[PDB]
Amino acid sequence: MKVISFLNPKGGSGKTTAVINIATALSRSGYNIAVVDTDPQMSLTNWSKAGKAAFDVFTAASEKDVYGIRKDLADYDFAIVDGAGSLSVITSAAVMVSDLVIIPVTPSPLDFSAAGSVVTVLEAQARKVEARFLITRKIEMATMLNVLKESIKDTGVKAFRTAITQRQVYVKSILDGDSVFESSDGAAKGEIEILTKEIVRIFE
Amino acid sequence: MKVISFLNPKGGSGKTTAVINIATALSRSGYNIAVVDTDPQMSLTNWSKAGKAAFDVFTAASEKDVYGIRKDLADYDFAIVDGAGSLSVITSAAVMVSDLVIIPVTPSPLDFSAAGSVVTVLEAQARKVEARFLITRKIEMATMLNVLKESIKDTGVKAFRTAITQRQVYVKSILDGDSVFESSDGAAKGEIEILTKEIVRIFE
Ligand SMILES: Nc1ncnc2c1ncn2[C@@H]1O[C@H](COP(=O)(O)OP(=O)(O)CP(=O)(O)O)[C@@H](O)[C@H]1O
Ligand SMILES: Nc1ncnc2c1ncn2[C@@H]1O[C@H](COP(=O)(O)OP(=O)(O)CP(=O)(O)O)[C@@H](O)[C@H]1O
Repeated sequence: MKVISFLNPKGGSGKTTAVINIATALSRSGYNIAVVDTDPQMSLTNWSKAGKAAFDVFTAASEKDVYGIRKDLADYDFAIVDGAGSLSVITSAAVMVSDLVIIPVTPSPLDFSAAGSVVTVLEAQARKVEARFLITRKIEMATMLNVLKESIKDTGVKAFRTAITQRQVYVKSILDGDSVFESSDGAAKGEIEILTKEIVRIFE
Repeated sequence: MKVISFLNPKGGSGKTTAVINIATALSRSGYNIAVVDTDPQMSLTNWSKAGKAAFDVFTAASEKDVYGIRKDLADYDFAIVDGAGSLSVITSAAVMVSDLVIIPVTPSPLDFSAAGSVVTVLEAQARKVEARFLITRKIEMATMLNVLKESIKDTGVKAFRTAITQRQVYVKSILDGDSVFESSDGAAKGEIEILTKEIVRIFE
């Protein structure tokens, strides 16, 4: 029972949009996924209300839940946790039971200076728990992506080769009540799949 | 001493990017602005470290500050407050001393379902304190903007005629250490100015 947690307090990063599409992909590979929504506004949970999501959704009300992900969601292969926006007993909650931690970040000057808090929480664990960086909403602004890329290594943690581009299908898809794998955009699906491939590799 | 507060817990909305460019505009009209940074990571405060911002920056450490905006920043015409990401004693803090409240929102399916919490806090005030909605990062996805527009009125509060478009100059400009009024993009500046005109009108 491996646990993947997408953490990063700075909102408008990509956690939920990432969690949906990525787990959706993991489901399409035979894995019995179980996404846990912790956001106080159950954003992902609402989106799941529309149509039957490829994965099973669980709404955790308090830290007392994020901690049982091990004993409760034991029947599932993966247990993806959609972090909230506030570093309370939730960010440290995930890291404590998770087996892998993804930090979604945007190519912004200060939208990344909020991830560092997470990287520090991981330290407290080392048993050590795996962790990588996820470049989301990647816009093609050369000069800054480099700024992001650089400041990412100074954290010690590495980031997946692939980065989710800031495409339209990601916003529209969620609006409807489904992922991008429910569209005709091969590009969007592409990266998601190659990224999901990397995620599974991490467990080798 | 009129106070304008940009509130909205859901991050990645536009508060800081809005506060910079808008106050920057207010400064370019003779107004003695004073922006208050409350974000725990002082994002706007950092950006201000680069070059001399058109306005004066103040870093408030705790709720004990947001409350003195009246007695402290009395010499200034306007006192713009850049809200944080967590609805604690900060969101209710602003509304309690502010004279006008701007709620930045993005054309996302659930990135707006976080503003409502704010609208409820205003109720508690009614003396009543003015409030409007700000459409930021406006992307041209017809179908959803309408979804946003509609769900905005059901809140009772109206939104400025003008909406900040999701332009590149806004991200790059901040990266450098200045607003858009420090570029050659007439479009970006445009809306900001017309929006700033509306903001001042609210005080008639
Ligand atoms: N890959 C992508 N391409 C384009 N837009 C994206 C995107 N990922 C996220 N967005 C947009 O960014 C905004 C916030 O994204 P998202 O909901 O993923 O953030 P979070 O802040 O991760 C959510 P939550 O707090 O519920 O976990 C929305 O307006 C969404 O449409
Ligand atoms: N008008 C606009 N056009 C294009 N990108 C914008 C934008 N307004 C904001 N952004 C982008 O959105 C992200 C978050 O914006 P911003 O920092 O304004 O959010 P906040 O969440 O308002 C910040 P803070 O929490 O510090 O108050 C950044 O990656 C930024 O470049």
